[PDB]
Amino acid sequence: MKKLSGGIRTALAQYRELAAFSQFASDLDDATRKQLDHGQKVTELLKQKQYAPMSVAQQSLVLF
Amino acid sequence: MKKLSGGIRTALAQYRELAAFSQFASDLDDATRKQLDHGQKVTELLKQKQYAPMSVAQQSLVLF
Amino acid sequence: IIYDDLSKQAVAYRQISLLLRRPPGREAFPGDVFYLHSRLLERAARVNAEYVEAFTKGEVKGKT
Amino acid sequence: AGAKDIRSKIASVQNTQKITKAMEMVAASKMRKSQDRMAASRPYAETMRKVIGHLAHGNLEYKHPYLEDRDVKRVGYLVVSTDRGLAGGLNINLFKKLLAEMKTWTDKGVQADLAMIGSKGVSFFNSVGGNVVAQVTGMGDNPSLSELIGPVKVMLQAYDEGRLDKLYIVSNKFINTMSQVPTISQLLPLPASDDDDLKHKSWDYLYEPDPKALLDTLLRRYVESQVYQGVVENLASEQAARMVAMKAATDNGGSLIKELQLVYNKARQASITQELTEIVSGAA
Amino acid sequence: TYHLDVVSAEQQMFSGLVEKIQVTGSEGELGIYPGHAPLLTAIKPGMIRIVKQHGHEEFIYLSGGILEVQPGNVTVLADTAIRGQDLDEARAMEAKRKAEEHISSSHGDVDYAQASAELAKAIAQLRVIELTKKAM
Amino acid sequence: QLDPLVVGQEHYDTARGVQSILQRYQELKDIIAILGMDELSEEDKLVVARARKIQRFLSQPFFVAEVFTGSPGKYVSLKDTIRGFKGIMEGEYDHLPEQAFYMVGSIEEAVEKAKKL
Amino acid sequence: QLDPLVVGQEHYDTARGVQSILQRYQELKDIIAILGMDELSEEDKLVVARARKIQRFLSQPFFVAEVFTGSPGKYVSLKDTIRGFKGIMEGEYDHLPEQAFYMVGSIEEAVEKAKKL
Repeated sequence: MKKLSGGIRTALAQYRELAAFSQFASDLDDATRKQLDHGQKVTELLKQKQYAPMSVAQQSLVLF
Repeated sequence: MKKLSGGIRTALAQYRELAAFSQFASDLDDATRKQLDHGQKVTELLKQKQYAPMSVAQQSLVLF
Repeated sequence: IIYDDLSKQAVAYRQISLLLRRPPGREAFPGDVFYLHSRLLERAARVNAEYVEAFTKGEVKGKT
Repeated sequence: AGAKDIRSKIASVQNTQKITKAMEMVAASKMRKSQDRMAASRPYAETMRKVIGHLAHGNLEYKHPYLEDRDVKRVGYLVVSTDRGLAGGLNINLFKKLLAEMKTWTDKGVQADLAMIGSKGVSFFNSVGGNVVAQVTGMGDNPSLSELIGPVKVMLQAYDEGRLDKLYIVSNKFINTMSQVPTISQLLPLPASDDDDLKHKSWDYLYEPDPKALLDTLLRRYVESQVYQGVVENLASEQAARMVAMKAATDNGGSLIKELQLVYNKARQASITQELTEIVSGAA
Repeated sequence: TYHLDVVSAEQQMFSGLVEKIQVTGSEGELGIYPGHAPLLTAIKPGMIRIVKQHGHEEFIYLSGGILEVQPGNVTVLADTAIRGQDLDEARAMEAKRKAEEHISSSHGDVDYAQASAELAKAIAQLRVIELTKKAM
Repeated sequence: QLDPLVVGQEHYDTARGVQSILQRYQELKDIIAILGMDELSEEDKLVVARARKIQRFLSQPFFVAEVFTGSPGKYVSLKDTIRGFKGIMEGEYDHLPEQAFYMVGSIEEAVEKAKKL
Repeated sequence: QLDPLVVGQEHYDTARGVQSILQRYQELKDIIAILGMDELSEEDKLVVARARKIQRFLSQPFFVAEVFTGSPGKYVSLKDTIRGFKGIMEGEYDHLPEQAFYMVGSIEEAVEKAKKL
């Protein structure tokens, strides 16, 4: 987990302000479009049902 | 008066909802400019001098 | 160990303190509300093998 | 006042700072694009002017109306204005300059006439009461030459019909990212080329069908192209002005948080003190 | 080969060297080989045939324009839309009409509109200057 | 209790759909103010129309409010509520005017009111 | 004592107009602070300039304050001040720099001070 989760936190911290910029800016640079859609994929990935805990294997695989 | 005041309530309601734009009035579409300019006028209509009471007929006439 | 709400332990302590006439402090919480949570959460600790051995009188040696 | 109202106001001012900080970036990117679209526009006019020069006042010349300084009995202006506020002083400086020159002209008893690009100027000159004869609005950030044909068609028709004697375009000039200047400049009759095409001596064109019919269309297309270039430069200046306006607004919001927070701390301390003193000095 | 430029009032539409071209000039179909004498003519709307060096043909559709084949450089000053008199007079009447009816359309900037609306709503009833004692 | 396991996927989906239409309409309000409605997309105008119809349809005439307005009260089952809001969201009533939903009650009374308008 | 009956309609109306203008200027002070003055509508830029002229014209030199400013004091009759404020509001002095109004007794002295800047 230490190896596969290095960037996640700061990546999301930046993506959540870039998504706040995004509302007023259409016609976004493709460079930032990539980052926005990736942050969105990961944010959609981390949500979880209320009683479905994951073993370290499953979490590490999904984060891989 | 019960009949006539129903429209005053809604005129002032929509005016209070649009008031934020009164400072950017030039940008607005004319479809809302009419609502804002009707609100300002019904607001200017409710002003009244001291010791000058209106009988119910005069109030109803002016609100009509 | 999970304390379902330390926020309500503080309120219960504020009550049981004011009812004893003890002088209050900020937000009417007793003077030592910090000491209340401090001396509780400072028990959550990892404890080395020598302490475990000495407390249990040599009955356990390898464990922390 | 009270801690809660001041904290709500602080939250709203931070939100305002976010909005302006975003508008600045949007305006900067649009400024780059709108001056690329400006750089792209030069070659057409740059070559059309050479052709017109050679035909008009080279070794040979023709006597088209648009080239001779007839008597000025009334003047027309083509006015470029933004379609979006928050540009700073861009539009009002330009309109004040125009009003001063139109004052000068009307003093001599010569009338003035106006055609408006963009809606800001339309509203302004409706309020002041200037005579507006044709207008196009709502071009926004996608100016296209097929839309400018209308008003310049009107002004040209009124020029060669004898009802104008001089025609100007007033617009902003994008000089540096930090500075832009309003300019009134003449485009009928045609201003004087710095260069000489005496070196074109050696050759002349093969006109099909004849040069007189071609010079007319060349001059019309050149006027339209200059009006288009003016529109695009005014658009780039609009973006560069909105950018600095939003930068200053972000800095002013930032310098206002630092006052609202002092007021907030003062109210927080006063409320703590009053509550705790009421309790203690009430007991016993 | 010679250097051809096809430029609109807005954007450049082509460039490079060319072997020859075929244009439908105003007085009739026409073909410009290298070294052609200086010629100036209007051209009717339609396709312009290019054969780029190494024979690579391509067609560009030109709504019209003025062709100027100078001694070494032929440049086509194409335009963006069909031009005539029946049309430009329609546009001029429409502009006379819009100004006269006092009709004004909205811009298309759906971004500036949202930004401006959020900025106007956030700044309303803020009363900050009455609250911090800024003298002003 | 608003989660699928207790109310069922039908109720949960209808509720989240209503909230989505109203949230989007809130966004569209300021664009409609500034630029005007005729600039909206051809789908967005449909969102505006359906959001306003949903908004009108949430009002209801109460039996105990008859003394304020004289109009008779209505009792609306849950089945009728879900059926109505789902039908509105899926365009089955795009042909009725907005006011046909105001203080209406059940959805059938909306068509009976629109016939009168 | 500020009633139409007690002080006459002209005095009362001038006072209320001054209040209205200054309050309208207060309401703009925050938008001026954030967005700068160039965003104000042309109608609301006139209000601001007249508000500031009025702010300065309420200043006056006092005979007991010569010790501080050196300038001689002034005594302004009521008839002479309601006229100056009617003028400033109606616009008949709307071509004069603000500092023409700082520490002057009567409007005459302001139009006279403007000659010296």
